[PDB]
Amino acid sequence: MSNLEKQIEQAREEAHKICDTEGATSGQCAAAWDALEELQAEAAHQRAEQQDHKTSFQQYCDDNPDAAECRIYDD
Amino acid sequence: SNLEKQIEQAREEAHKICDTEGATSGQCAAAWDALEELQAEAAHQHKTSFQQYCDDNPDAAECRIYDD
Amino acid sequence: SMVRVAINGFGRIGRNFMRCWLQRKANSKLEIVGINDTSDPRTNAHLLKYDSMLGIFQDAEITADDDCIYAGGHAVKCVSDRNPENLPWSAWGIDLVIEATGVFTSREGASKHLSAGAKKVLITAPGKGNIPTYVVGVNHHTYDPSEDIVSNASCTTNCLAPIVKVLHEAFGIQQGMMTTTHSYTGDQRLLDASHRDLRRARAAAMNIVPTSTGAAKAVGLVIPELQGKLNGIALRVPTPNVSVVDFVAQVEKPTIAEQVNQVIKEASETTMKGIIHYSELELVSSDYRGHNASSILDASLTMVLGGNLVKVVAWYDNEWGYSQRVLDLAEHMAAHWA
Amino acid sequence: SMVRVAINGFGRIGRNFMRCWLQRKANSKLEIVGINDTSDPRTNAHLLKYDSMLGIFQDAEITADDDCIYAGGHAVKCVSDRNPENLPWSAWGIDLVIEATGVFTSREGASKHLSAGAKKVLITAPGKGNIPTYVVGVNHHTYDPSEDIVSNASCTTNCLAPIVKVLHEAFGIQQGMMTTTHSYTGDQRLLDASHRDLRRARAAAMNIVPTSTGAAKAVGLVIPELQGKLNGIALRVPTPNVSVVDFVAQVEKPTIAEQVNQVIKEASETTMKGIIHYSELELVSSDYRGHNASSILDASLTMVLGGNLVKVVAWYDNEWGYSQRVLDLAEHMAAHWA
Amino acid sequence: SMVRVAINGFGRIGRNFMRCWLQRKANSKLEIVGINDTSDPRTNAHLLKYDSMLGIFQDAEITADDDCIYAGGHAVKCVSDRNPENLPWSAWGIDLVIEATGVFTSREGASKHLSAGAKKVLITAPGKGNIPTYVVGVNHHTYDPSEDIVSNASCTTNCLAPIVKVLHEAFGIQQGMMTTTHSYTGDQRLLDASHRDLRRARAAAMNIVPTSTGAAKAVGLVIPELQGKLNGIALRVPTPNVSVVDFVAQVEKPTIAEQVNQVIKEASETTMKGIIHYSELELVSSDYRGHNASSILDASLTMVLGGNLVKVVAWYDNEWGYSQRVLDLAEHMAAHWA
Amino acid sequence: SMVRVAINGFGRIGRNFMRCWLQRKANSKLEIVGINDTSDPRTNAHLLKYDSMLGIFQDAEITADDDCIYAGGHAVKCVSDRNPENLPWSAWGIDLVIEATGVFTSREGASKHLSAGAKKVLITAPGKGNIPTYVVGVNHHTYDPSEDIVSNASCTTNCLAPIVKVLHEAFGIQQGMMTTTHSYTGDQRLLDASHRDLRRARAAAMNIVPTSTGAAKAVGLVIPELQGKLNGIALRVPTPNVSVVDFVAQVEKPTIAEQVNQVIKEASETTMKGIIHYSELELVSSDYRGHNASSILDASLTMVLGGNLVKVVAWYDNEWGYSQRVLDLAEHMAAHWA
Ligand SMILES: NC(=O)c1ccc[n+]([C@@H]2O[C@H](COP(=O)([O-])OP(=O)(O)OC[C@H]3O[C@@H](n4cnc5c(N)ncnc54)[C@H](O)[C@@H]3O)[C@@H](O)[C@H]2O)c1
Ligand SMILES: NC(=O)c1ccc[n+]([C@@H]2O[C@H](COP(=O)([O-])OP(=O)(O)OC[C@H]3O[C@@H](n4cnc5c(N)ncnc54)[C@H](O)[C@@H]3O)[C@@H](O)[C@H]2O)c1
Ligand SMILES: NC(=O)c1ccc[n+]([C@@H]2O[C@H](COP(=O)([O-])OP(=O)(O)OC[C@H]3O[C@@H](n4cnc5c(N)ncnc54)[C@H](O)[C@@H]3O)[C@@H](O)[C@H]2O)c1
Ligand SMILES: NC(=O)c1ccc[n+]([C@@H]2O[C@H](COP(=O)([O-])OP(=O)(O)OC[C@H]3O[C@@H](n4cnc5c(N)ncnc54)[C@H](O)[C@@H]3O)[C@@H](O)[C@H]2O)c1
Repeated sequence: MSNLEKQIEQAREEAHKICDTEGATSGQCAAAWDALEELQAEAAHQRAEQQDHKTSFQQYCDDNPDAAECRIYDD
Repeated sequence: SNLEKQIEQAREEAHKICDTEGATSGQCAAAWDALEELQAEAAHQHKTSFQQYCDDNPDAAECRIYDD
Repeated sequence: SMVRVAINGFGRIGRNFMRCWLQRKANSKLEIVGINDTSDPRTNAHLLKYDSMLGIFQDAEITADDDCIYAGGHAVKCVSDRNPENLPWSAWGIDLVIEATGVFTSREGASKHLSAGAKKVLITAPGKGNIPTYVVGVNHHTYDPSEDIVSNASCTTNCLAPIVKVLHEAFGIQQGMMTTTHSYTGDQRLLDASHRDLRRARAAAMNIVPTSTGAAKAVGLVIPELQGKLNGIALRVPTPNVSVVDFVAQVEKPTIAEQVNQVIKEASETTMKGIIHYSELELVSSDYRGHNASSILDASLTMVLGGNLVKVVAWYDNEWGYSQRVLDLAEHMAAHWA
Repeated sequence: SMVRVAINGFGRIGRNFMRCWLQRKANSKLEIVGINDTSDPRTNAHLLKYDSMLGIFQDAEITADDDCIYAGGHAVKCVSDRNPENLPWSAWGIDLVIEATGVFTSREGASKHLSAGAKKVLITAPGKGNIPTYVVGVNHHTYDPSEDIVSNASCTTNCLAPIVKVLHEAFGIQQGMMTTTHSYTGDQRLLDASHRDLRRARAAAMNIVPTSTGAAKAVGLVIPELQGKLNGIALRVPTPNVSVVDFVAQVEKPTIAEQVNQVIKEASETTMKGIIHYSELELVSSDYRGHNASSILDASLTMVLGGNLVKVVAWYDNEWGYSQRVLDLAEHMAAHWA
Repeated sequence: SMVRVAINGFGRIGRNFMRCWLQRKANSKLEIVGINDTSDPRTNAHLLKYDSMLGIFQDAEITADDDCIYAGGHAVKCVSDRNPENLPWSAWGIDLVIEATGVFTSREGASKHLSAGAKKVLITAPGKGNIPTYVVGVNHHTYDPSEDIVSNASCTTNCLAPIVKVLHEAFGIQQGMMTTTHSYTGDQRLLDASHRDLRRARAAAMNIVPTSTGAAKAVGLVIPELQGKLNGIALRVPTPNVSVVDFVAQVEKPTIAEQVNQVIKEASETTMKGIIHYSELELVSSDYRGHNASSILDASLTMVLGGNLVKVVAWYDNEWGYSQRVLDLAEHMAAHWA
Repeated sequence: SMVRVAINGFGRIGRNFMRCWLQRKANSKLEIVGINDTSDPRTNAHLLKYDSMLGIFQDAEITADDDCIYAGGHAVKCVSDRNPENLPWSAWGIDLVIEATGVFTSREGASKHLSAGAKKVLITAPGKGNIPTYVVGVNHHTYDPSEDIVSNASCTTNCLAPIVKVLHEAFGIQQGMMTTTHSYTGDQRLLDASHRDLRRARAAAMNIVPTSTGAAKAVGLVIPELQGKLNGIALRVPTPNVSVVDFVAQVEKPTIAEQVNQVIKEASETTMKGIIHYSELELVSSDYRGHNASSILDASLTMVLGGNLVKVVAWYDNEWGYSQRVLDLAEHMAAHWA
């Protein structure tokens, strides 16, 4: 998460810059808040999956159920 | 010999009629009844070429039976 | 009038379903008006027309533009959004979503279509969690118009459950074991490659591949008395479509093979017509492409040991027969739409 | 001295058997000195060296001329007569004939080798009629030197009988049903073509093909207490080698899957060592190419219902593992020749 | 006033021909009245109906007894004699024999049908020796009604020769090389087994198998100006039907791919209509199953280097398209019956 | 000294490459210390050991825990990051990355390993843009040690370019067309499914699938004399590994087939030893599994028309032979590290 936390910091800084310039209730502000919130949510997803001793591969499969590596068709 | 000539014909007629008119049709019933009436004489009185071929050539592709 | 249907996931089942409807469109209360899928309309139209398994669609012309697929003039609007929440089911007026992505099989996942504005969702797969599951011919008459999320179960469940219902009502099934020798499906890798399931990781067209399956246990959802009394496994083999289920049951009333076959033959001419088909011919898998039944009993293979140990074998076209049943369930929901 | 062996029929089993012997040539009581086959020595030497399933033979150089195949200087004289009565078995001092044509499986047929001068015949297939049948690890120590025509059963019987013996001694088998999902074999046509068996008539690499089989009934020959209590079928699928047997049995002593697996595991370490291999790995058919065990229990797939209904699943290399048992049985006969 | 026809060899081509004629029967000068084959009629009728490649025959019922197969109430007399001199052609009133066994392609062998009472023989293969060879659309109007044994050439020659004729007349072919990437045929082995061709001996569904072919030299027989100027090879691959020819030629009049394609498209709409189909679609082999053309030019693949080195690629259904040509040639012979 | 190597993308090429190095470990200046891939170490150890195409790895024991794969007790650290910018190349001391994901073949993508800490990147594919491209045995001695990103071209270019080089030096290639009949690969679909390329969308084990290819044009990158003089296409066919190039060239010096073969044979014995193998044996694709050479000329198929139109046919194991050349190039880079 050390890399992801750097993405949260850059995404927080840009969110505050956009929201204070383009307006607290604007489209760019709502979108930039989205980027920060989505990252924060996956920082908590990845954190709760690490305490499950879940590999990064299994975190990938939870985020990408449609991927060729993750499809389980119960024939 | 001459009566199985008839039976052969009656069988062809039953196949042609039942395939064009349907197994449940009266025509198909009449055709088969004509056949059974003629085979009743066979009571008053074999290996196919393919079978004999597999007897002679059990290694041929047409004849192999491997018990898997 | 008619129910507005959208397909989510235009894959093998999605496209088989679409072709099933086009063949039965004359007598139908469903209108397919929308598709969501990972691909663009032109790719979707090409794959709908040119099918390695079904052959070239010839009933109607198929074309496409930036926005729609057209099948014989009648238009189908297309969109590409992975997240069902954003789907324009509102704007499109979607009543029923055919959920065939393979990924939104839980109530949480499937209900996202309802947030986007559809009334009901039909999952072409077993539900995760307590979603009502139906098998047409077995329990589809217990469908309540008040259910907004439904499962049509798996293809193997659709083959096995009608046969089990016949044998259970005729002889009394005490326990039951299943093996489906199954065509490979799109969840297996083409060559040895990363997969969460080490068996599905392996080259599908090179290998016999066992997989665990819930399909036999799920018969107990549509036949409640047999809950916990059935189990089985799957063997994926290198054929691209058509499968066969092998079922061995311990039964209560002693019987013989001739009597088992007669019981299934009579049921297929009466209570299970169109669902079970009875065959005494010595056919192979290719001959069952496009068969509309959920199950084709191969009567030649039936055997009984000791009066009470029964083996039956049944074919099913896992893409096309199942999709016919999806359409059957959708028409039933439409005929009883509340 | 050495027991001198001729192979009649240099096909998949005849050539697998030959390569099995070449690899165990150092410790062996057998000396392969002759081959009879419908083809010439140069063709058969090419096929012996270049095998689509086993790869290129690496151990010894393989050469041929008009009369002999040479496998590392070791010379194997060759002849090509479809009538075994005409074979030079007396002149070549043949003790043991490996009957691998698939054609002379009755006493009358196999005895033509005895008329030609051989002392004993080992049929690589079930016998027709009353021919003593052996599965190594099950009943091969019952072999009597005075039996001059014997059968090594089929590949499916060799996989199933060891498991059946273990399960019967531990739990008491009352009845049992089998399905083998089997690689296609050379008795099936490549494309739809003439055949006396309407299912073997069909294109083998495009189809799941059911066939009847005596392989489960044959287990009652090597385990006589189970005679009449076993039956089953075969399903040929588009793989060229390696098969898998699915066995469902009613047992007398109540049990669970963990106990069934533990019993077969213990046997694999003791009374069935080298015959049964117990695996808890999630493998697929290609991984069992060249495996020497007659049966590889896929422990992950074991299931039990209600204590008494038991399903086990076992892999086998129907070409190579079986030929290893043919080699084993012939070595046993050499050690008990009189 | 219809020509009475017997089929010798009811194999892939024999039965594809039969099903071609059954569909075109309403407009035909031919009545198929007889079949000779290794198989009995009940085997032959089963395989005529149930075809892994063509699917189940739908247009009419097909049954058999000991003596005939019946297709929609039309009886076809059957016999099983492997020596054509013994065949009842005089008794059955046979005019034309379709020689599709693959073993009577010499004049001497084909002529055995004449002494049994047939009037003419059409060999569904290249002839061995001095047999007039025809490709419909290339040279079939040079047919002489006084010829009693003719060859329809091979499937590859029927695909290549129409394109070669169009290219030659447009640009002047000086030399040309060919490779047909070709579905496997019944002449190959399912698993490694003896064969006069050491490559065709090898497992056909597991290998790319190079074989030689006279099919490019055979183009010189039907375009005499190009005799000696064409050669090539085959690569047999693991598909059961549909093939593709790749032709690289040195031409005399410099051009570009767009003009090569235009020339062939114009001919496919005029002088080669029904023979050559011009395709700009991005399809695969499955999509050309059942196509009636001898050659389907895949126009996206055409390329030209330095003006004079031209590559073209054409599909053909080697069973069905070729059988359509056999029937065309037979109808032509029937229209010029002297 | 030893060059520390990490593999990015543990797929077909990455795992073949790993097994190539493990067998050459005693005579190598490379040390494989790291792997990045989608899956975890346990999954990747399983797939490295159990390979449907290569069989079970025999040489060294393979195990894994949560952090590492162990091969012969040698530990290989594993990570799973889709973004190469984040990989621990500096911490792990990586000198060379094998770029085998198929996703980072442009300078923008591959340079992410450089900013992550690696010193050089070797792309196991054509490099996009101005990335220097090498074929070992053709131009790898033009490698400049100051290059930070290099490409090993494609498998087909590695087959074609050595033969092109030998033919060009002896006879003078003016122009040439290529068709590769090629095993399917992971970029195709198991069953008809969405794909940017509408032909690779189609079920790979069912179809012959034409695709355009850069491989013949790319020969001009490593033989600049011939830039713009070569073109060609691919046909993907239902085999999982091993391919064959069919090359038709216009040459300046007239020649005959025996002389073409002698020239290639002579090069295979001298300057091209281990790159080109010359075969007069009648083999099929399965026989070339695991062959170390980039190109195996099939001499029986060589033909020449009119003296100046030459056809040669060459086999290649597209997974293993290619990975041997990746290893070869990495070894060359390590021998000239700067
Ligand atoms: N194929 C069968 O035999 C069969 C039979 C019965 C049931 N099923 C079930 O039906 C479901 C689909 O199976 P299939 O064989 O059609 O698989 P498939 O992979 O061919 O089809 C899945 C389709 O959905 C698309 N998709 C994936 N994620 C998506 C998303 N987030 N949004 C929109 N589209 C998305 C894919 O691109 C693909 O087009 C599976 O649950 C399967 O178990 C399959
Ligand atoms: N393939 C398997 O998995 C397998 C396993 C166990 C047992 N078997 C049994 O072993 C026997 C051989 O099967 P296979 O797969 O090796 O078949 P195959 O067709 O590959 O081999 C048979 C060989 O015998 C030759 N042959 C046929 N008739 C002959 C004659 N009259 N004289 C001399 N040679 C003759 C054939 O040319 C061929 O070389 C069969 O009975 C089969 O049921 C096969
Ligand atoms: N399959 C193709 O793509 C194709 C295309 C064009 C031409 N051909 C040619 O057609 C001919 C038949 O090929 P096919 O693919 O139909 O092969 P096939 O093996 O499917 O058919 C041959 C039929 O003839 C029978 N037969 C063999 N010997 C016989 C005899 N002595 N008497 C009577 N019947 C006998 C066989 O049992 C079989 O039914 C060959 O000459 C072949 O080269 C084949
Ligand atoms: N297979 C061949 O015959 C062959 C021959 C020569 C070159 N190539 C080339 O080699 C490359 C790999 O081909 P392949 O057949 O091994 O494909 P593959 O799909 O088998 O291998 C790709 C591997 O990389 C992993 N991967 C994907 N994205 C990743 C990411 N962002 N980070 C880390 N790992 C990732 C995958 O999960 C997979 O394990 C391709 O460029 C291909 O063009 C292939």
